[PDB]
Amino acid sequence: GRQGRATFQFLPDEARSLPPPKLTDPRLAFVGFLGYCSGLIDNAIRRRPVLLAGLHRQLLYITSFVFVGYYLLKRQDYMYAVRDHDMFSYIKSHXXXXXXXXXXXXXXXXXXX
Amino acid sequence: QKRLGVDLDRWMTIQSAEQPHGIPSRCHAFEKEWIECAHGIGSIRAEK
Amino acid sequence: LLQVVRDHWVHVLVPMGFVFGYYLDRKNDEKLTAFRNKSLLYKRELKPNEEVTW
Amino acid sequence: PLAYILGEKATKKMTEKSKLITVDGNICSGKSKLAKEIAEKLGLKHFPEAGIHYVDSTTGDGKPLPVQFSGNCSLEKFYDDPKSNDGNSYRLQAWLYASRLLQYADALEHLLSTGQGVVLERSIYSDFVFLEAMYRQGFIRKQCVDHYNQVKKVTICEYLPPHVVVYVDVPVPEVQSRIQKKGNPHEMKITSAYLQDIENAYKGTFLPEMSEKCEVLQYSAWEAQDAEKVVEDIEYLKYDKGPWLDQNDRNLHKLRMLVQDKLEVLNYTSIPVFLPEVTVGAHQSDQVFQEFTELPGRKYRAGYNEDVGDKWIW
Amino acid sequence: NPIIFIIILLTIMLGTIIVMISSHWLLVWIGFEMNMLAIIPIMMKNHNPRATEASTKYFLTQSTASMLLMMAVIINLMFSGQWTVMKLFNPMASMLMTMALAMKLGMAPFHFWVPEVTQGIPLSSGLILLTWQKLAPMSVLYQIFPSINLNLILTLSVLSILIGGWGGLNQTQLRKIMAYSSIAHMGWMTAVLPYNPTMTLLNLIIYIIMTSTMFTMFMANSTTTTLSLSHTWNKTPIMTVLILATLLSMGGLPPLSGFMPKWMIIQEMTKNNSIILPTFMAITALLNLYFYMRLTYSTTLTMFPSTNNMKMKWQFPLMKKMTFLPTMVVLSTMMLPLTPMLSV
Amino acid sequence: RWIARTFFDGPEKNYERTMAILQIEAEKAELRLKELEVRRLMRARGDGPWFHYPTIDKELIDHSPKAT
Amino acid sequence: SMVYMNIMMAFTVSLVGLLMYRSHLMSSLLCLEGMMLSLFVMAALTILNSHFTLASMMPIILLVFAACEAALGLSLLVMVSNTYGTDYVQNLNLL
Amino acid sequence: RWQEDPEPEDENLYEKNPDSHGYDKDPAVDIWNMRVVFFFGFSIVLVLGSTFVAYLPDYRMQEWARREAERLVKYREAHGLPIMESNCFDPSKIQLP
Amino acid sequence: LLDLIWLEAILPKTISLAQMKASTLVTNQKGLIKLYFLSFLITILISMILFNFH
Amino acid sequence: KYIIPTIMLMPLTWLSKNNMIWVNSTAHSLLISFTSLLLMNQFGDNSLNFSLLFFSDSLSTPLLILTMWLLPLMLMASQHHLSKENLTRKKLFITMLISLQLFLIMTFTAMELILFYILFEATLVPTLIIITRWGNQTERLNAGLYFLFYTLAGSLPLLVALIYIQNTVGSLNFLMLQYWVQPVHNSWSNVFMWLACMMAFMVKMPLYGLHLWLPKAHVEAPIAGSMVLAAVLLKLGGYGMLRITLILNPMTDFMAYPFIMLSLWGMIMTSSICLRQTDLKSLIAYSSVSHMALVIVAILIQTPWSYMGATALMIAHGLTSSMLFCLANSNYERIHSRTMILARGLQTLLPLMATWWLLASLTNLALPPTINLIGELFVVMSTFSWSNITIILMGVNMVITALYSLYMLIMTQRGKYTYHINNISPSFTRENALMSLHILPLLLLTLNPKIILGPLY
Amino acid sequence: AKTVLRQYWDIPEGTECHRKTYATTSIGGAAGLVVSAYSVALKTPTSFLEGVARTGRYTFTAAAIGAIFGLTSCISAQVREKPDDPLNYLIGGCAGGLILGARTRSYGIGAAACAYMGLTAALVKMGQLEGWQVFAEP
Amino acid sequence: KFYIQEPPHGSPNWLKVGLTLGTSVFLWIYLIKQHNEDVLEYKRRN
Repeated sequence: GRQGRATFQFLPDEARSLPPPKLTDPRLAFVGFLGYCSGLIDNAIRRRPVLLAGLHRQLLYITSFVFVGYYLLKRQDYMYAVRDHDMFSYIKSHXXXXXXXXXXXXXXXXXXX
Repeated sequence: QKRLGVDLDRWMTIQSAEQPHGIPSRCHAFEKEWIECAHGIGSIRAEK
Repeated sequence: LLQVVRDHWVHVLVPMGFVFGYYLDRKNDEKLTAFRNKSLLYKRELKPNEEVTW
Repeated sequence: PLAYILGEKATKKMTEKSKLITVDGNICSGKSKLAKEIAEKLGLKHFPEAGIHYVDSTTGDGKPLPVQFSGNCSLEKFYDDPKSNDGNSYRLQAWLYASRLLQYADALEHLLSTGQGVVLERSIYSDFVFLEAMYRQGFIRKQCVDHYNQVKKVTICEYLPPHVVVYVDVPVPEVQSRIQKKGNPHEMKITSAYLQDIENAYKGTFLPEMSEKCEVLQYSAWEAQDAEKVVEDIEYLKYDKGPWLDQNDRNLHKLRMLVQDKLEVLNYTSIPVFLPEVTVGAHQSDQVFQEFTELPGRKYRAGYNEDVGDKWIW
Repeated sequence: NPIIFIIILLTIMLGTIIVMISSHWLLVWIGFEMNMLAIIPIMMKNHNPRATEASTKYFLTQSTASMLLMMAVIINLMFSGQWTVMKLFNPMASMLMTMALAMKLGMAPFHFWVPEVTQGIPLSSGLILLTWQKLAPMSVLYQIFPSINLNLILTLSVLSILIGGWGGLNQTQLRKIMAYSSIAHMGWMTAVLPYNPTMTLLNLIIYIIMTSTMFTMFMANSTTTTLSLSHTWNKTPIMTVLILATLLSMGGLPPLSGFMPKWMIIQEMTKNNSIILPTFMAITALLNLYFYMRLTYSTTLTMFPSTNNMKMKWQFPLMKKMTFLPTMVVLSTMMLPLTPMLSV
Repeated sequence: RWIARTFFDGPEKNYERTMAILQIEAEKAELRLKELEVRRLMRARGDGPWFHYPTIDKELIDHSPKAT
Repeated sequence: SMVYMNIMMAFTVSLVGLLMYRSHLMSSLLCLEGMMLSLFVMAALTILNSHFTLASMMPIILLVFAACEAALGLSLLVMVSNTYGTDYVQNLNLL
Repeated sequence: RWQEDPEPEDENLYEKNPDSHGYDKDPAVDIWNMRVVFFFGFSIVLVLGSTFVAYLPDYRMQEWARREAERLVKYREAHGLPIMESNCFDPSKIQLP
Repeated sequence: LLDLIWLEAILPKTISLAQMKASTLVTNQKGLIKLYFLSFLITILISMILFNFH
Repeated sequence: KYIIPTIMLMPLTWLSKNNMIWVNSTAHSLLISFTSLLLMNQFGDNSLNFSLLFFSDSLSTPLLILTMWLLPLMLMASQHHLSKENLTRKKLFITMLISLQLFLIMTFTAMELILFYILFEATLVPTLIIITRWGNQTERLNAGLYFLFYTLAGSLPLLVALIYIQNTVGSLNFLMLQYWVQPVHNSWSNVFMWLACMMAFMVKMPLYGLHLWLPKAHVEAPIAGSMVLAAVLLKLGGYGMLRITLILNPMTDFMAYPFIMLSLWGMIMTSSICLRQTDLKSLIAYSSVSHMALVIVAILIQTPWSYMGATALMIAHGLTSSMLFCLANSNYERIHSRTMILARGLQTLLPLMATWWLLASLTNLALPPTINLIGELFVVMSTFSWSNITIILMGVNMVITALYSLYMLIMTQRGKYTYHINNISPSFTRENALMSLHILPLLLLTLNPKIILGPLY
Repeated sequence: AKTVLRQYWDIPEGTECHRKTYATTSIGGAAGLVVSAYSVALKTPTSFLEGVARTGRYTFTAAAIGAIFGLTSCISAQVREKPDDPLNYLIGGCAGGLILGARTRSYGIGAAACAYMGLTAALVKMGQLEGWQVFAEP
Repeated sequence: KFYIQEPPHGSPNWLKVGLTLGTSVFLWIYLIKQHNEDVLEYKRRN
């Protein structure tokens, strides 16, 4: 859950940079659509003709959301792995806490109608 | 701390730390037990 | 060739959009490859062709 | 506009031999137009008097907008013969006040950036004389005047300095003969009591204008049309202990930022209080706003537009 | 105002940095009072009778807030005597800690200043500096998440949404509605703090961005519902569509990313065998939506605010984050539901 | 038979498939139930590196003072 | 134990004195000085008895920030006496 | 009085001016829209579409089970003694007590 | 009786109650820093004695 | 394959020129509706899986095809309306109908309880804007406020219910995964667990109580009688009742027993009011309560016969009631007031429409088997196995269903129309097209509705 | 007080009636003082004359709400078997919520609150089971 | 129209236009090269 063996300064840990990063993911494309959407409504608030065909500062709007979104997804791929890693290590160390139950054909009540 | 102070020192907060010259704390010996007892997370969440 | 691009600029997008949906959802079959040849329900040892079920 | 820490600053290479000189109080006839045209030797820029077509002339593109699109059923010819039952009366005056607030905002912006002598033909501080004279006779409802005073209290207080030199013209009560002498069929056949009340209200309005520490000068009909007499009096008389004299760092910049954009200054002019005379209907205003969008003036942007310019897309 | 306005604004930015990057108890004490000296000049600005009354009402409530907070710091010397921000170590000091932070925030019992302070602020630039200011007491609450009693935090969170949900119904002032949504959202903030301290930081991210999108779109001058009414026809009709995306998102609606806090606050609480409290959260949240329900009718309808004066010149405001932030405020529920891990 | 080709997936698909989706679903459900079981234990007793509150100090001072 | 039964009591008495009013706004700021004075003594006794040596600088810093509030809030009080005649809690306009 | 609101609009053409039309504005586009592209979706999706609604999609083993049941009736009557039904799913499983 | 008046009434009751309880928080305490601070003394007294946490 | 052609319908309307618009929005949606009937009709032994859970599959959903069928049908009806308005707002409006249909594709395909719910509530926002704008009548805001007051106060209890179940038992997500189902032991804590799951679908599926949500939305119509078809889709949008009762709680249905009884008077007393009322749209609005009450009676019995009748009735009502709103649209566009007494007289002015009036009114009754008889008859035969006394209550409803159709006919058969100078032109080519494209799919489902009433059939 | 609320879950375990009614008035009277404490801060005209009257209208009524709810709980305990039922104390909440329209002569506000107070007080007696907790730690 | 009465913007900037088109490409190169470095890092670590 909470942070234990992790410190601040530089958002990814770099020591645990083993997992592969997101390459051409559908999650990157949707933020890329939002980067395009931010480059559509800027010509709506500041009065500029045609949201699709206007000024080409939209390339900055696409790149910025992709750039920030890539490192944000890199933080997502890191933190979900660490949370899973500390969960698996807790079961392997204690063993007594997590109990296993197998093979059962227990009788249950049957409902009418 | 919400944001940690890495590669910089600005602490000097806890008792029985680095003395101004050599002057001791009134409860210096007792924190030599307390800090050494609770340096790990074992007695931080449970405190037993 | 010259008039068709200006008049039917939007008319091509929707059927081509269906092709994009036809291709993207087809590519999801490689993500679900666990027990493709395994699991006894329609499992058979194929020899002339590799991976019968997609 | 925002970053003025560098070379561009208020009162830098300005506010020396350059002052706002308002030529106002022409009673009824166009007498102020002759005096303002004559005062072009000392003053660099002389703005014409604001009317119905001024709002489209400024900020737009040369030619004025049609009568249906610019001001909803608003005309100067309707006020020439003012009548009851769903007429103009007040809504033309509210449009006239909005145009005079717009020209003063442009003139003050023209004064702060590049210091020049600006001559104005009837300012904001002369508008209530033009309204109250119409109120004395049965033309405007009592509630509309109080609506005007609510706009008066907000819009004026935004501008910290009023004027430097205010010119006062008091003509004879036989000024209607001079109006008949001028070639104007619309301006003729106006009420003589209305013009007499306009001169009577101006006498009680010139006293607080002179007491507001601004240099007020009175002129007669014989003294009028003199290029040498008017210019020598403007140079000799110096403005002392006035509200115009303010701090360049704090007071002048906040004034310049508020006058930089036309929409920011006119934001206070639009009042939320509902009035039957001030056009409330949205159903016909929806098509009227759509007709303005259909018009090939601005419609698309602040500057560049399709079938008007646009050298590059980016 | 030249550089001095930016320097004062930078010291609020620096002030919260002292609160964020800290270990000492007197260090955060300075960080709060660094803001107290720096918000007041922006509270004044335009030399108003309302600005003088708001700043005095703001100070006398928040100066007492800090001195109540310093009492909790001194009791932390009376018992234990450790000056590290981790735990209060007292059942008495924890009471005087949470209630002092409740004074600076818009929590239930100390809420009376919030609407009257927001009314007295001269410009939209000063209105941000209350929504951004609430990051400073929230940052301390994240540090001292244990040793604080449920009976005097959760009661203050439940009551705040109740009084927030009834506190904007008899109000038409646009500043007053935003001030009571502040009181409403603070109930959703502190309710998470016992049931995992995480997501409280993300609740800030959603709230601060969504509130900043409002006032940057309120750069076209409007103080009342009737003044924001004359905007559909006299002003641009596309601007009413983009404010609609921010009005509806502040209330609990799933197609918009303002449901993303109401996603996890209920989810984390239901994990810990509590169902009767999250029911009370969601039902009272509809009263918070109800303010925006009547406020959407100012933009969706005609409502007849025509006005004879028509603007021909195009509006030129600041609009610094008025384009980038509403795109994230409208849609992020489909984009980043895994952002819980990235933030905390 | 013509409708079966280039318009139908077939009975072999969604039988070999869907069971693959269930295999991921079983892993997603069991580990989420394990996560609810682990957090119920780790919050109650401070044993693992989950929901652990920060301590005061690891090392502050050890040098010889002028004490009594 | 002995002294702390009075200086904590003086803090709670001043806590009542702040929130209780008889129309005078000057008396509230005067009590804010007393609040910092009571916090000064309570901090002094905790640091001086348990020989900290390092923490002795902290109430000196607290004394600086005591006067920071009790001047900038006092300057706003003067602005009330500029807009209005005399300073009163009853004399307000906000709703 | 509103001085702006009174402007009513009542114009229903239908037959007056276009003579033969489905909708107003541009008669040449109207024939191509109201009578052509509406009717192509009326022809393909309803007539060529009807050969997919019930006409040969096999559909959840409705005709498959007929060939399956017929061979199982003759099998369990000639060789077996019970008539295709006796006990469901559980032949001598784990008891309740 | 039923479909318009009585079967509706149940939730218009909660609408009327929410609009009536709105006045007890908005319109209540007209100005005065005295009135706002006097209520703060009570909230501390409730937390100390009534909703007791030591 | 149903993701990103409806999303590709979004830039189509914006990019197309002002002369076109309506020609592109309809033609590039009819071929999309052809592909739904081409691919989704295939089934194996049980439920399939088209893809990983973003949009899942079909188990008993030919109701998805109906929404794809109404994908161009709403654009057909709103042709005389929105003809005098702004061209930019026309592009804004069609996208809002597309967005409704976008989430409607998602809700029927996705076999989740968590992803389904948030997109079930994502249909609420576009409808709110569609109702509160372009509303021809005054006090349309009450139709907007109560739309989100009745629904959200009942549906937000799903968040405290659904997350509670997955915290205890595995996860709801995949549904076909959810066969870890433990029988509910009937405890006082489980009382509100059942109620919160049901009350969310007691609002959109109108009972006798909490039913005022529906007629206010129809009387204060979104657009004349054109966008009412989307509100018909919201009625059948409460199909989660088929999934919740089956999976989440099969043992404890003792609390279902009072809710059938509450909906039993939501059959007779909801049909009694629908006899005297003046508004022609309200005479469809209150009749739509009774026909959708049939499903609420059916589902809570949980017998295999009721599911066959219910799934048929969801498709039956979606094409019959919506067709009746198109008849109400054709009368409102000429007279501009929906008074039944005023608009009186067919055949004298509208000869061909009178036959379409019959093929739409009589379908409320049990005609030669279309889908309505097949829908109703299985439910009535299911209620007898529940209890023998039901047909005495159900038989009264069969009498007033004739008092639905014939009363709509007789009040239009009376040849007078003395005051009416308008309604001179009979019907447009697109006007009669609405009458055909609604009734001919019902006429084609007379032959073999095997791929309509299919929860394991 | 927390000590008085913990006493409330020990008296109905037996059959004590005369001390159960006093235990409910001590909660209702104190809670009546809480609601009335805010009403003093709402500008009371003539101090210690109508301010005492403002306390007298709230504290007496709220204690009487607790008194009837206390008494009807004992009547429902003696008559009919099975002591632990949600329906048993539902009538107690209805009778206790009946005198909300006794403060002012209206008989409509109290009648509307009769169903609301009757259901909410029943939920408290439903909250004796493990499946209902207002505040939680883990 | 021909942008009469002094136009505020004609857009021949090349200072802001050169940087917006410039830095975007600088962002493109910085993201791909680190992605190529991370692709080599993922193979080397595992």
